[PDB]
Amino acid sequence: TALVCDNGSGLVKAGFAGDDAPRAVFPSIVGRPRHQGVMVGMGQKDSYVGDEAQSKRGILTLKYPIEHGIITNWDDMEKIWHHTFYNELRVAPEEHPTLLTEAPLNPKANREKMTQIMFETFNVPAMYVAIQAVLSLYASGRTTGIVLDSGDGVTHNVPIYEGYALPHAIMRLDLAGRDLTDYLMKILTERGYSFVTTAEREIVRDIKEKLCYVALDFENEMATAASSSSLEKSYELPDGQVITIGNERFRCPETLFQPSFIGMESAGIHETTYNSIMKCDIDIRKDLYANNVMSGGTTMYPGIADRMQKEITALAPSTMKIKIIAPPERKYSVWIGGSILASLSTFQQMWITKQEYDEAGPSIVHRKC
Amino acid sequence: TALVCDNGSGLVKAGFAGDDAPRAVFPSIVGRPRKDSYVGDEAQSKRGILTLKYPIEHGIITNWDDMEKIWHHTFYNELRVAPEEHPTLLTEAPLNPKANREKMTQIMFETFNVPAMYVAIQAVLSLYASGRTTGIVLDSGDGVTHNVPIYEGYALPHAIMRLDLAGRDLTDYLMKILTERGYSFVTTAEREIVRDIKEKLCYVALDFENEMATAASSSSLEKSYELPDGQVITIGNERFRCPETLFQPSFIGMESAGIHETTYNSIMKCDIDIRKDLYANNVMSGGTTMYPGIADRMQKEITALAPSTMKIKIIAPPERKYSVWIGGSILASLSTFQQMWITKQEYDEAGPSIVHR
Amino acid sequence: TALVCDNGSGLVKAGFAGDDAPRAVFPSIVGRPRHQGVMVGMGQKDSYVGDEAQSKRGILTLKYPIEHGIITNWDDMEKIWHHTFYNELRVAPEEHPTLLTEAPLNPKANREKMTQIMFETFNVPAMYVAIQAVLSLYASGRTTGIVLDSGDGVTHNVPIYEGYALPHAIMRLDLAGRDLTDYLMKILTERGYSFVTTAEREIVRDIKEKLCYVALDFENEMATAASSSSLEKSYELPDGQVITIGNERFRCPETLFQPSFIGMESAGIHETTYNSIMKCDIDIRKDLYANNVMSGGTTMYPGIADRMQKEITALAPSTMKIKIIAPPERKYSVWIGGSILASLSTFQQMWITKQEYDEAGPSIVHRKC
Amino acid sequence: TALVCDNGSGLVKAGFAGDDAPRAVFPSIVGRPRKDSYVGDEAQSKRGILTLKYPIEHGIITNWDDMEKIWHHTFYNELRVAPEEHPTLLTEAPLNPKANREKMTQIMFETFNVPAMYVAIQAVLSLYASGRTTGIVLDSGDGVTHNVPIYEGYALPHAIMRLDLAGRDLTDYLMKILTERGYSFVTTAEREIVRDIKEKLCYVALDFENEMATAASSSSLEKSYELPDGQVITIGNERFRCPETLFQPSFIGMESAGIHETTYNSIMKCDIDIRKDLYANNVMSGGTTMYPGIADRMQKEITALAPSTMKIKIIAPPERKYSVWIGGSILASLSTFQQMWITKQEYDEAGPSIVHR
Ligand SMILES: Nc1ncnc2c1ncn2[C@@H]1O[C@H](COP(=O)(O)OP(=O)(O)O)[C@@H](O)[C@H]1O
Ligand SMILES: Nc1ncnc2c1ncn2[C@@H]1O[C@H](COP(=O)(O)OP(=O)(O)O)[C@@H](O)[C@H]1O
Ligand SMILES: Nc1ncnc2c1ncn2[C@@H]1O[C@H](COP(=O)(O)OP(=O)(O)O)[C@@H](O)[C@H]1O
Ligand SMILES: Nc1ncnc2c1ncn2[C@@H]1O[C@H](COP(=O)(O)OP(=O)(O)O)[C@@H](O)[C@H]1O
Ligand SMILES: [Mg+2]
Ligand SMILES: [Mg+2]
Ligand SMILES: [Mg+2]
Ligand SMILES: [Mg+2]
Repeated sequence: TALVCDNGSGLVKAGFAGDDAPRAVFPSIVGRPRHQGVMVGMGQKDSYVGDEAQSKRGILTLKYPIEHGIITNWDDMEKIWHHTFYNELRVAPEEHPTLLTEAPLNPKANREKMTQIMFETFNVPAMYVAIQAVLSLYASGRTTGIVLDSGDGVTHNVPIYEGYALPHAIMRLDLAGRDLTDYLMKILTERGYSFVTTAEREIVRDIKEKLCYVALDFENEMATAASSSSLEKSYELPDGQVITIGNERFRCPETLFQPSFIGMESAGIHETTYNSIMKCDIDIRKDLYANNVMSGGTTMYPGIADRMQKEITALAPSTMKIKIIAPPERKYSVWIGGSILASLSTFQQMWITKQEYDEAGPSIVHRKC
Repeated sequence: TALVCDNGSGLVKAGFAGDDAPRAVFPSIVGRPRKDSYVGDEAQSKRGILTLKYPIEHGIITNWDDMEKIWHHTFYNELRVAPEEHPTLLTEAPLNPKANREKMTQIMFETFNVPAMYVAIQAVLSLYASGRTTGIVLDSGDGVTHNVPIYEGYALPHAIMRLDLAGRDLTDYLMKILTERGYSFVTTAEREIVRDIKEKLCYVALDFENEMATAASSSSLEKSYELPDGQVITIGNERFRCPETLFQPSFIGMESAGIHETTYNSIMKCDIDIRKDLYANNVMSGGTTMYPGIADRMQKEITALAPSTMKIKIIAPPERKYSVWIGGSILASLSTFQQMWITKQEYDEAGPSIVHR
Repeated sequence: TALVCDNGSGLVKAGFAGDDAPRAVFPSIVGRPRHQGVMVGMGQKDSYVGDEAQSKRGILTLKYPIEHGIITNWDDMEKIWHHTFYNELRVAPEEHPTLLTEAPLNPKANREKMTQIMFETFNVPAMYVAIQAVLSLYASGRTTGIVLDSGDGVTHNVPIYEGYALPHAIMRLDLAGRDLTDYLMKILTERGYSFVTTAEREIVRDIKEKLCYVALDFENEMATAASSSSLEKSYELPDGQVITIGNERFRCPETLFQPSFIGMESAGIHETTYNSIMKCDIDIRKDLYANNVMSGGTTMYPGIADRMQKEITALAPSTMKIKIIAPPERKYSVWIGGSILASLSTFQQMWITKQEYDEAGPSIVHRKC
Repeated sequence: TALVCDNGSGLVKAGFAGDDAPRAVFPSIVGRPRKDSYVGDEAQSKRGILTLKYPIEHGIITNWDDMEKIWHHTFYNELRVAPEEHPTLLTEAPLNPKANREKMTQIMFETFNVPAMYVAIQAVLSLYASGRTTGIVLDSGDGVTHNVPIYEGYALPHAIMRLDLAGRDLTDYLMKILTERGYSFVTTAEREIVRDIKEKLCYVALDFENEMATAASSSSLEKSYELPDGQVITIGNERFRCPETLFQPSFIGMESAGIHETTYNSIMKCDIDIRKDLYANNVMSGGTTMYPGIADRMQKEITALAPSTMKIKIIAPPERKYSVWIGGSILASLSTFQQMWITKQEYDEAGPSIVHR
């Protein structure tokens, strides 16, 4: 079969084409010890990749090799791919073609270097690089719609009509889940809790998933929060301490709709989606309005579907119908579409073979993909 | 085999790798006239004409001329063992200067010419003896009381505590509270009796206020001890008040916090992700922690400090007095450690800097 | 003397009739603070207009009041007109009339609202609105020709023969310098440079004017860039960082000749020029061929005149001779023509007096101007 | 005249506007018995019978019962002035919650009944002292360290950094490295002696590596300090190791980067059109930035991280220990500021929300 690896900014999802769920889902971090070793002959590792780092994170400096959807550390990225191909999938990469994903509007050297590593280090026989937003449309089983893919470093919109993509209407916002974690780390010190280290960033990310939510009306909710203590929630720290947050629950996800909280000048995701639709042709805006697909993990906040529907409804004309498609499996929608695409007879002639790479070099990926 | 020696503040242990107990342990003291030099139990006698000083006091050497005398005594006179024929494993102290370890490597490689050398932290060896990997070691000896937290074999030097209350000050404090009973123990010949009476009839009470009331209302807690000259004395509340100084250092006028507060402070200075594993592994070391009920007392004290959800376990092995030497004997016998010995050739090629491992 | 004002989409040019150069030229932006003031007193204002907004653009949200030759915000436009009359020209509009310009095929409310403001807010004694393309012919001293005024929001062609304008052959293209700046903004992301805020858009605009140029043959130039790095130029940002672009230099201006780069169905400027000539009478097509008066800021790219000459020649019969008239001062040809027109004794009857407006309302801009 | 307050993490400075130095400077410590409470140096004198806890230890009040005692101790005892006649100007740390600044207005107008007041940011007042409106302020103090970028009077709260390493942590590290030489600095009385050693003998080396080699090979860097008991102690390389924790926070087990990289990171998080002006205006303030050579060291470190074409200028006025108070003293006396006092009449007609005016 063919591997379908979705190397995101926050998580790595590997598996085999033709399945329905990823086989390996682990954080994309590499940790190194920051203290000195004292015990004798313990076999203490100098680098931890994946779930090993998350279990020993109290004595490590966790670092993401991918930031904002761009691979900045290439020595660390080869370690993560080695962990995926050997310690997680337990396969020989020389026998399976690999399908990779990449966010739109990325540097041309980010995609070229992936081709060089896959073809010269792991010696795969074929490969292909796909766009994450296109793959999210395969999972939903539709050919017309606009995909809002919010992950850990990139929030991009891609409008597709009858299988045709419009590159001029593609947006890309660099506000995503990691920026929400950092913002929540800052608004927590107002209550007294100080989270600083990279290890404690993972703790705050845990608080964000369990408690944070999106309010339908931000102004009304803020008045309710201060009026009574009916919104406070208690979270227990790993060391037994109990912290309480009352209004930081809905202020952190509000950065998506009000990017001025983190000092950004760009508009919210609700306005960015409307802008992308208006850039398309007038005769295709009606179908794009009713087909709003959301993928990625950052689109999993409770109430984000109801909030997004209400905001776009005000901007759009009253005659038009607005529908937001939020499947419960939208976290793994990019991978599922990759498995569907890689399991198609027509796609079998679109792989980049080793022979083509041996004549045109790593620059063939732009012409083919 | 190898030679395992413990550089204790008051007692120096010696032996071979493989034994279940040190062969020769002596209260190492140096003596100089005020017959050229005296060291060990011999220097205890005729001490009036000798200069008795503590070399290792506060767990740091501070005197290299006296230190070489102790090592000379513990090999030629205590074991009848030639140092140049067998490797020697020494024990360092937590938070020790690199130059302090630097000189220790040079001294035996030149004066004694030992074939192989290795030095280990005393708190680490106490953790090795229990066979554990993660835990905070309360090493209470004769001069110092350390709190060394270790996680996955990675010590945290910024969270290592240090206290100056130990067994030596407990014995001296016992004298200051035994004079009001009519007994006079100024003379050093009677110091050993006070130390002996401390190791026999001293226990730590769970509730200090309740124990004080019991010892006064009724004579049930009173016990009798016979002095060597033939006189029998009875000690009342002194049985538990003297060990209470560890938890209440203000008894001897000190300002520092007790061992229960010192342990909690060291835990809170560690990373939040490793505090849970340190709560469940509280290892004991040294002979100052052989007071009955000390393990039960500190479990209650730390519990009131730690969060209610956290689980507290106090590990107090019955051989905690010799834990450091036992851990050294176990470590020197493992095949993994066999390749970590610092050979003489490595020292010659590089210098004293090899020991920085 | 009578004031002449050239209200452009990106630049404002003002001066007096009779002079040869505009008195004061400044960007047409109105920036407002987005951060929080913390210092006591200070010269902090509510809105900065013109150069004072370009100098403080780091902490302001720049907003162009005119887009695509249409005034969107009618309150920020009054600020710019007030800035021009009182702060830049330092004259009282009460004492002399003003000459205004407008793009062809514009909304009828654009002319009416401009007339109402001048006669009431500033109470000018008279006013007149002149077509920019007509004025550009005055500066060249010609009565027959076809103009290619390419500004910042609108590109248009107006054929004139012996002082007679042909309304049916008048063209208008909504592709201009601002769209080229946005296109260059997107294609700089392929090298890793991310410009997002409105302040950083001005930085990109400076790169376009200093580095971008027009290639004689697009296919030949593309191969040269890949063959060797003999077309790379470095640019120093205000931060001090050095950026390098070698292939984007001749691709951004190519959007004018190939509008499909930004996803548009319209033809290129060379094809639009040919279409305008064809719709005119056959007898006068010979004169228009050799009188291609090129003007506007966007037409200042090096080699654009040669490229237009080669393109039109291929479409035109070999017998006809194609001549491109590109004066070195074409950046202000619209203003210079207005200076010449307002200095004519025959033009004094064409002014719209205040008495006429009071008895006819703001609609008088159509019956005479 | 109007009073000026400089509420700090470890030292408060009060006085009157128009002067050149604070009239009264005392520590911000309130201690309860372990005669209701003791504030300032009086609590430090009776430390043995009081629990010394700081309301501010990290810039934020977080204790509103102790500051009704510290403010009371300042006006009624330190300055000997009834607060109900002069308006007071209090300062607050950057990134302060809107509720914290709202609570000061509530306390002042009711508990103290001051005739109008004002709350200003500490970083802003440090810029007023140097007569600037554009720059980035490194306000290193006793409990926290901030990097506050200001451009033409408009702050950038999204780029304000915060480091919890300050002078208090440097004194503790100096205490630890002094034990390696055998000096026993344990009690809080000896901490004040250690504080005086740091303030008179510790400096910042231009480069750490070459100074280490020079110190280890010569005694020219050694300096002798005379203890209050007449003892003479000597410090060698420890002089430039205590302040080096500012640039290498890993010395005390902290993960964050030094003050040189924190400032550069703060600059790079601002708009690209304002970074050139922030590079040339680096204003230092606070007590901890008084080390000899910190300004020269900071310029060298930021220069490497910045592009070559840029120009870096560190602006350290000689009296930067009281820059925050001096800025408040200058600001209150100006006739322009006389119109922006938060008059008590406003606080009566409306709520305490007018503190955001
Ligand atoms: N239930 C949830 N609520 C809020 N955020 C979530 C939730 N689940 C995941 N996330 C966020 O999604 C991010 C990664 O999700 P995902 O899109 O699956 O990976 P990637 O971003 O690598 O594509 C994480 O950083 C996490 O903060
Ligand atoms: N059973 C005991 N009860 C109380 N104290 C003891 C007991 N045994 C030894 N001690 C004291 O503990 C002190 C510390 O000795 P030890 O724990 O062997 O290590 P070190 O000599 O290195 O400090 C000795 O000075 C001794 O007086
Ligand atoms: N030398 C140049 N090269 C390329 N483009 C330029 C040059 N000079 C100006 N431009 C662009 O031309 C645009 C139009 O300017 P201009 O026609 O002078 O006034 P307006 O903006 O009113 O049309 C400007 O937005 C500017 O970006
Ligand atoms: N000359 C000096 N050298 C080094 N540190 C100093 C010096 N003077 C004062 N300090 C430190 O500054 C700290 C207090 O600084 P300051 O900013 O005035 O008050 P606070 O930080 O408490 O608001 C003290 O803890 C002291 O250690
Ligand atoms: Mg994704
Ligand atoms: Mg010991
Ligand atoms: Mg124009
Ligand atoms: Mg301060």
